[PDB]
Amino acid sequence: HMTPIIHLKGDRNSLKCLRYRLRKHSDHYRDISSTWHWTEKTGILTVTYHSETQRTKFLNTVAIPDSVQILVGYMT
Amino acid sequence: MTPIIHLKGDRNSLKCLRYRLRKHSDHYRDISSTWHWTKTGILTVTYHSETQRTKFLNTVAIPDSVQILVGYMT
DNA sequence: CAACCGAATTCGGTTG
DNA sequence: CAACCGAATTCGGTTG
Repeated sequence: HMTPIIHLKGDRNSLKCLRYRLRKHSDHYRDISSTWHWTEKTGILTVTYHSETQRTKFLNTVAIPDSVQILVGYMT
Repeated sequence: MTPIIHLKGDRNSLKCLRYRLRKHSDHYRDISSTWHWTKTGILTVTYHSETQRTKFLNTVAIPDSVQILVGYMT
């Protein structure tokens, strides 16, 4: 139960519009979260993956705006 | 990873729960907004420590309509 | 890549 | 514990 993920951080509307784009080819990830945040003016997009291979591909072929920050990690 | 808990349930139900959780914020690090994966909602609660999370679970009141899930993240 | 559109959703806070 | 309330935010899709 160690899921590979990444956290995309940046403007809330920006992350939302990005999600829209990431979801055009939903085969490169398991699922994407709604645009959330901690209760900070920035938002957060959570993306999970079925495997290191799937996540690895995503990071090699998916364009993330320089405005968005990328954080690689895991959850349970 | 950081010790956390995911609280699943009605989204408005969760929002109101977070409001309440803030009354005893001495036993948790931070609480997230009400989110979901793209009818039910999710609240993510992080903790300063493993023991802090335990004291939270045994002190805070979680609605039977809200599933509690222990885990780690980031 | 994100500012923008109208609408549905979520927010803190209240009330019962 | 959450239906409710007024008000702010977030949403999917569009557009430049």
